[PDB]
Amino acid sequence: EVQLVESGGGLVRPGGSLRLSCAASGFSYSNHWMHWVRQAPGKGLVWVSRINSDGSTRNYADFVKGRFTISRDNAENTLYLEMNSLTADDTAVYYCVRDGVRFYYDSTGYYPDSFFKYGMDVWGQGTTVTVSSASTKGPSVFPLAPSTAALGCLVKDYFPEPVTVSWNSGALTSGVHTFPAVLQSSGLYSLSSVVTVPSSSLGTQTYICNVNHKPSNTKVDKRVEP
Amino acid sequence: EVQLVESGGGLVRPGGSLRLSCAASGFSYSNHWMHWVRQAPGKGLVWVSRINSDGSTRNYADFVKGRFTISRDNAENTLYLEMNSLTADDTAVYYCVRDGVRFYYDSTGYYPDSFFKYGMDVWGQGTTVTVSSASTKGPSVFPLAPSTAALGCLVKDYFPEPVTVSWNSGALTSGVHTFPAVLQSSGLYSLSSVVTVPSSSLGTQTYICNVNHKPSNTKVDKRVEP
Amino acid sequence: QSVLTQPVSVSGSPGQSITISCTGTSSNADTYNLVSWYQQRPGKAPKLMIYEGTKRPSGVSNRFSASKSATAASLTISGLQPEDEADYYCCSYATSRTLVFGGGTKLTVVGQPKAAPSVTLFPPSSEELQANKATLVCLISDFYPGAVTVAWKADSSPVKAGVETTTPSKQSNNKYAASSYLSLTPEQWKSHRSYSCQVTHEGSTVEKTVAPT
Amino acid sequence: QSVLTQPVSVSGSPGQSITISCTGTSSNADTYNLVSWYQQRPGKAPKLMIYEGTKRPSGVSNRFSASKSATAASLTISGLQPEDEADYYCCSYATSRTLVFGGGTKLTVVGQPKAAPSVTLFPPSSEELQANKATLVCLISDFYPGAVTVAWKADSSPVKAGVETTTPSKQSNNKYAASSYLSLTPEQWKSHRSYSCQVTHEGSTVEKTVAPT
Amino acid sequence: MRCIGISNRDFVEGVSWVDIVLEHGSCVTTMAKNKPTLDFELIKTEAKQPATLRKYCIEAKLTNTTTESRCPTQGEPSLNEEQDKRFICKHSMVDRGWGNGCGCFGKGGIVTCAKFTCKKNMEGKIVQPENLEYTIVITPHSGEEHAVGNDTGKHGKEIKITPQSSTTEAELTGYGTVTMECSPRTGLDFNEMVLLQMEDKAWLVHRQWFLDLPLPWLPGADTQGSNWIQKETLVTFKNPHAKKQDVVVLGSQEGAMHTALTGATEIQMSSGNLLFTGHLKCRLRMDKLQLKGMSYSMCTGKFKIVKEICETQHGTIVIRVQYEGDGSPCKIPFEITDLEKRHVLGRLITVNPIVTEKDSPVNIEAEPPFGDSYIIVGVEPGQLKLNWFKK
Amino acid sequence: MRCIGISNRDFVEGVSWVDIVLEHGSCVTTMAKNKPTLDFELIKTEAKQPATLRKYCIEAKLTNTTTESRCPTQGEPSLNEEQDKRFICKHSMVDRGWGNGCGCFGKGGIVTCAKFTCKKNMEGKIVQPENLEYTIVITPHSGEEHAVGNDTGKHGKEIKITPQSSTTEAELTGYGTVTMECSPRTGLDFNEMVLLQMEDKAWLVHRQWFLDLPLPWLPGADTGSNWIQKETLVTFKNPHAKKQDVVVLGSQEGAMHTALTGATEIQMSSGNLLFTGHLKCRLRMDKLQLKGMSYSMCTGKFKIVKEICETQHGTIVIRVQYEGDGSPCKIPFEITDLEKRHVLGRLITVNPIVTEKDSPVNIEAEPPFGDSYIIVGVEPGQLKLNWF
Ligand SMILES: *[C@@H]1O[C@H](CO[C@@H]2O[C@@H](C)[C@@H](O)[C@@H](O)[C@@H]2O)[C@@H](O[C@@H]2O[C@H](CO)[C@@H](O[C@@H]3O[C@H](CO[C@H]4O[C@H](CO)[C@@H](O)[C@H](O)[C@@H]4O)[C@@H](O)[C@H](O[C@H]4O[C@H](CO)[C@@H](O)[C@H](O)[C@@H]4O)[C@@H]3O)[C@H](O)[C@H]2NC(C)=O)[C@H](O)[C@H]1NC(C)=O
Ligand SMILES: *[C@@H]1O[C@H](CO[C@@H]2O[C@@H](C)[C@@H](O)[C@@H](O)[C@@H]2O)[C@@H](O[C@@H]2O[C@H](CO)[C@@H](O[C@@H]3O[C@H](CO[C@H]4O[C@H](CO)[C@@H](O)[C@H](O)[C@@H]4O)[C@@H](O)[C@H](O[C@H]4O[C@H](CO)[C@@H](O)[C@H](O)[C@@H]4O)[C@@H]3O)[C@H](O)[C@H]2NC(C)=O)[C@H](O)[C@H]1NC(C)=O
Ligand SMILES: *[C@@H]1O[C@H](CO)[C@@H](O)[C@H](O)[C@H]1NC(C)=O
Repeated sequence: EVQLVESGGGLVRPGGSLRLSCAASGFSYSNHWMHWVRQAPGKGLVWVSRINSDGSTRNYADFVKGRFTISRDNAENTLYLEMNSLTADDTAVYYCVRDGVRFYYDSTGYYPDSFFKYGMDVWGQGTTVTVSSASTKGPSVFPLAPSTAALGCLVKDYFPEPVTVSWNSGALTSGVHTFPAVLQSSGLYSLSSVVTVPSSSLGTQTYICNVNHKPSNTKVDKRVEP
Repeated sequence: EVQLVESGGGLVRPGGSLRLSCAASGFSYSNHWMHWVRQAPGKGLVWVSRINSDGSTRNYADFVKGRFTISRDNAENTLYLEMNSLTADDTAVYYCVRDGVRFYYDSTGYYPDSFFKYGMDVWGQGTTVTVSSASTKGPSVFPLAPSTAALGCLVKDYFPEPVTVSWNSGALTSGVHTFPAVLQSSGLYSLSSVVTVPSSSLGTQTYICNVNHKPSNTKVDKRVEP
Repeated sequence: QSVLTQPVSVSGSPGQSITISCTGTSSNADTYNLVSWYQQRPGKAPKLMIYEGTKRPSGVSNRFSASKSATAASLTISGLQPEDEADYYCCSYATSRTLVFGGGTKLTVVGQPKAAPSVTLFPPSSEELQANKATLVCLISDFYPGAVTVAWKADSSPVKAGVETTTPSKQSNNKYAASSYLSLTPEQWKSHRSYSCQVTHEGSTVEKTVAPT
Repeated sequence: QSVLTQPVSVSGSPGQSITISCTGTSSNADTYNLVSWYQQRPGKAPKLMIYEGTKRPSGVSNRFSASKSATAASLTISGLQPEDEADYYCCSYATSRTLVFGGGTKLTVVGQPKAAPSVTLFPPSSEELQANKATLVCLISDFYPGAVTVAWKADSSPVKAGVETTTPSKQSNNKYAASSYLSLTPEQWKSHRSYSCQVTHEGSTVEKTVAPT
Repeated sequence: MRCIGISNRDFVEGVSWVDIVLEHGSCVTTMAKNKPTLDFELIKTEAKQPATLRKYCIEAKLTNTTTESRCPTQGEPSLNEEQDKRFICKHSMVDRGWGNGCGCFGKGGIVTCAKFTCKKNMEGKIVQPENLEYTIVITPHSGEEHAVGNDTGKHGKEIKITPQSSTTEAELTGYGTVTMECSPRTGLDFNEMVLLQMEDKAWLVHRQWFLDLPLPWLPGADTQGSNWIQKETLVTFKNPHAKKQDVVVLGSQEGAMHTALTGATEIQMSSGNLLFTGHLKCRLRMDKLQLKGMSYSMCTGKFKIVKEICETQHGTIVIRVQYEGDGSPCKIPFEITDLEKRHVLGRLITVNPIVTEKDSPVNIEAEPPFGDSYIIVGVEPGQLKLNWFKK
Repeated sequence: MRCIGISNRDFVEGVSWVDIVLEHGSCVTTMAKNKPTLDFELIKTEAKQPATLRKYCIEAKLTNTTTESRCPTQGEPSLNEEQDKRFICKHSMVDRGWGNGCGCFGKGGIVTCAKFTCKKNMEGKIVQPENLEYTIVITPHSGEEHAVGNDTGKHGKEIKITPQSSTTEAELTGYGTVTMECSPRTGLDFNEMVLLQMEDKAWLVHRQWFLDLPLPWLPGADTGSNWIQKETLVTFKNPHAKKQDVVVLGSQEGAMHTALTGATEIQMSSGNLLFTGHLKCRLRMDKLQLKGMSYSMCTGKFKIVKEICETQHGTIVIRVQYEGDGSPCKIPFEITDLEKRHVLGRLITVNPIVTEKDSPVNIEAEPPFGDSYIIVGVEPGQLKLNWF
């Protein structure tokens, strides 16, 4: 019907630059306003920028003090976002978005009237931008000793995703919850895995967590005792 | 006397730019030819560029297809080297150098006569330029099992320098040799540490290498067995 | 200037009608006249639900309606369905040239009874301390709906530096779990009498405290 | 154009007179008339030793003299002392406007008896292979003088891709050690019958070989 | 309906055939008895076969500066660059001696070469009048709900014409064909004129004048060429005291050219398309045009006023109304009479307003009379009665 | 000895005071009976207290373009950039209507703003005549081995003068003092002229003409970002009432050069000038003295370290080294006919003396036309050289 496909997302070093590029199809691209919106992982939508038909009006959010430049190529049905001086605050998925409603009022898509009626009715799938500074690392695993009881393993400072965790070589599955990883300010990931077991078993049953990080081809088996 | 002090060397990303700046004092700078010379770590001297008194004549080596521009400011007694499109082949120490002998023949230092008598008699201490592509990284340590006998530990892919290695928490010092690191094409360093021990001890005495990489706050204790 | 705020979470039962508010600071009637609403299901791209404060685009279910005043904008979903469980965002103009989104509202469709979180706080492991590092691990489990807020404290002083918290995720039993991390140096950990993890769920707060000693 | 080549190494005894040659390709009498010589001690900046083919600047010891011919230029050191154990470079014009250095000559002053290197070749560790990597480690120790050359071979085929070798460094016993690395993929390592490390010292060669199987 | 809202709009009525004049930023509305009202606009003008005559450098850059000198009696110096056509070289003499690196005292030859690189240029293009393609957009007054001033043109038939292929039949979906026999009336005749194209500006200048410009040029034959002729015109060699030779650029001639091009016919430009000052005089035959649905009945139901009446810059009014009755497709009854409903007064612009779908409203444009008027749309009962004022 | 090798060299001789004329690229060699021969050269001219009158932009750039429009009857649009003095803004009217995002049909106000950035400028400097500092280098003919044509001047006493402080005594180490009473002889007077400085070029132009240039400028006080008269290089185009465009009028560098043809050009170098005006000085040598006139003649033999060369003015320069003993001592020098009957050439480097045996001496002399004999030292081993 109507679609938008973004490209150019990936790993970038702090202070680095990247160019995002969106391909539009199924509508009169040259007559529509276009926007860039972003979303940090697991967080909310954040409006980034917009450009009119001509390109004579290009607006940016306050957090982009001048570091990103939006642009477009009407005949190529393409939208661009040039990004410089990237920091950890900018890691996010970036979505290419069409303002289809404004087309209904100003079919030229040129005039930058104040507070004009708008609507972001078409969205791309988004491209992931990760601004970090590491490449491969096996994790450091630390025990979270019991204090029913909950015990676990903390898997600190690995990159990239993913890490898998089992317990007792897969023998312990009831009550196991392996948590989504967090990305830290260091650019490394950490996650935790927990199992809730009867407190009465704490003296008798051995509990060992088996952490596998395939990208670094690292495996660690950590025993967790009170 | 007379000395030359270079500045501006440091870490630069591939494709990046850097400006080297050399301060000259104590001799009639404006009348001397000046050169830039470089030296890759552990390798030989490579002539880079020269500039005359006026700056009307600026010559460059074949490997700098136009990427570096030499310049000077006589009243500020300063020499510059503007570098663009840097690659791993350019990692090196850069030396600021005076041609003092030509001064004895052409006191103006202007005329670019073909094959004129020259002599690089004054050298700076050099500024280190490292064109690389990691930010911080702890090493991966692998055992080099014995096959007297020599055994060791290989410390792969860390950045920056330095790494320290001890054996048996500092108890094994006789016969220990920790080798200078190599810089690889990846931009990461590796080194090895070896100890020569009596072959009769290989079955009995445990040997453990303790690798410390302070820049990444990493410590690894690797057991080395036959 | 203008900043749009929404409720962190809203919990409704099937068949019920829920309303999500979008309020603004330094805003006026034009802000709300131009408010648009977007639905984002987990792992999916946003979808336009409302524009021009109250107009519903074609294709959007007639169960979605919207209202606006000079002080707030609201989205109403009548006949709540399990497929409506999602994050909802409001959007309007921040200035004559720039747009801004609200913080988002996680709308929960209640299939199961509300469950308060269980909280476990782990101190740094001796092993990690030997590595000249310290991480406090705050485990939140078995809560529903899947919206919590987390506050950390050093003694009685709220702490935000170094805190990283995951988005709640469904457990094997369909309730939610989330994790929060406070990263410290051993000297930092040891410099205070205690640390606390505060979990707020459905207006109630559970705080667990651990001490270096 | 013009390219200047020097011997890789020259070994002399105290009191002796050694000569280092600098020969050129696409060169002529003017190239050598303009040859300059530079001394670089380990970790120190270069020092001008000779200019204009044969002129010695003031301050440079009178034990250093130079000669030039129509096909080469030479530096001669009379009465070798332990204090002159540097790398020596020749320099001249590559074109009418541009200069070029020689590859350098490492001059060793024999202070202690010559010692042939001991060579240990380690294969990739099982741990590294599990990391989808492979590194051959060639350990060179207890040699004097402190000049060696290293060649790697895959089966019988000389290999230069992926080879990285350290500059020899003094051991605790005043003899020298150096290390050489061959970086491979596990598939590369496993694709050949054997690998070899060849160490050349004072005109003799020691080659160690290891095999994947 | 595309013309609605543009100030430079013309209302041409044919006494079957009609001569109209199209230019950029001007729309023409044509009307004829029992013929559909049509909107014409010149959307784009293009020169498709322009022969580059000469390319001039207006801003240049000297790089890769190289110098060679020789001691007295050692001959003339030489650089290979002197045989490279991208380099500008000059030989001179300097004072040489002991204090200047020569064993003897005299005039040593010097030679300085630099790479001439153009940063900004001007192109002169010769364009044949018959190769000027025009793109006209014909939008019928179909009343469609969005047809009003819609630039997209999903409503008007685009057609391209040239001064030779002056006659074209254009089919309008539901109205038949319209014959157009056009003719160019440019300000100046393209014979002996050169379209001096620089950046986003353009001009028409005398051929001999163009060729006589003292600037470096590249012939039309060598385009993308590097052997700039007359480099001397922007490069100067200075050796005033016979001590050193310096090569200096003469500085961008862009503004100088603009000043020289004051008394010239300026043309607007856009990456090989032109917004041209001239006009296109066409003749249009509507004998094959037909009112769509001339055999339809009157709408019986009542009409609702979806959008407030607005006045255009030329006094006409546009009313968008929606049909609530039954019967569609049906003819909309429309009339503008006095306050006493005695006689029809204003004129209809959107002749024969018809309904296509009840949901889709219709846009009717009419010329109301001066003063108080009555806009009657529909029929009793619920016949819409709106009073309008016209100062 | 610095003058040796420069073609524009003058040989001025004065009976027992002597008037000389110094200009750039001209050296003057002065000689006087029983007085040392001196070499004078104007090495640099500098305008030191120039008050910038006005700075003009000759090449500008427009960036950060921003536009706002309003619908008819919705008032005048406004942007904050209109209050930023680095921005050039303009209000216009466009045709608005249903097809253009307005509920009714009419003229909607538009406003376009762009950031004016100068890429190339011109500075006008006012220079006071008395503040034009000249740097003259006086190099005595001391014969030192490398003194000959050495631009460094590490042997020549530098002296700075101004049209007012015309009279200066300069002490020459080993020769005493020389009094210089100079005067300016410029081409134009600095009164009502402005030194239009651009890049490496410079000119002298009429003040009123300078002020009448239609270009953006910055006053001497703001040397700043609030360029005045930005309109002179910026143009707003809205021909069809549909859209407003902002366009730069293009670099005026070459236009200025063309305008500056009938003006006195001056060469420039980062605030120094290579002025075409001649400095007329008067030089008094009553306090000058030949160093070492009481020393005795050298007894040993001399060696010829460097091949005799002829200068552009027929004079010859001979570098000789003393091998004998006695230093410091006077070199015996003569240039006679082939038969040694009568001395013919003149000495330029009067009283050539040796200071150290190792350091050779440079003697410059005017040989006579034809065959001559250059006799340096005294028998035995007295050097006998033949000249053409
Ligand atoms: C200039 O002309 C534009 C196109 O001109 C066409 O010409 C006529 C002859 C027809 O071919 C017609 O297709 C065009 O008008 C014109 O653009 C068109 O504008 C309409 C909006 O009026 C576009 O959207 C359509 O409307 C609904 C909105 O529904 C709400 O509003 C209506 C009333 O307008 C109510 O009845 C409803 O209850 C709602 O409250 C859109 O949602 C929908 O578009 C999307 O629909 C689904 C959603 O999943 C997708 O599959 C589609 O791809 C769309 O994403 C309707 O289509 C219409 O799409 C658009 N046409 C084109 C081709 O873009 C423009 O408005 C005119 N402007 C001016 C100033 O004159
Ligand atoms: C133009 O004038 C230049 C400076 O003029 C000086 O001014 C007066 C006031 C005095 O200071 C006097 O020294 C000068 O007249 C002049 O530059 C000078 O040139 C000499 C070279 O002739 C420089 O170098 C010195 O010579 C030795 C070379 O020794 C070899 O050759 C000599 C014979 O020439 C033999 O006797 C020896 O056995 C050698 O075979 C240099 O090596 C040395 O400079 C360096 O010495 C050590 C090295 O570690 C360092 O500590 C120093 O700092 C130097 O790096 C001697 O100094 C002399 O340095 C230089 N002076 C200055 C101030 O630069 C120039 O030659 C004249 N040229 C022309 C064309 O007129
Ligand atoms: C707009 O101004 C900012 C602030 O100086 C600058 O960083 C940015 O580059 C400017 N925009 C463009 C397109 O240059």
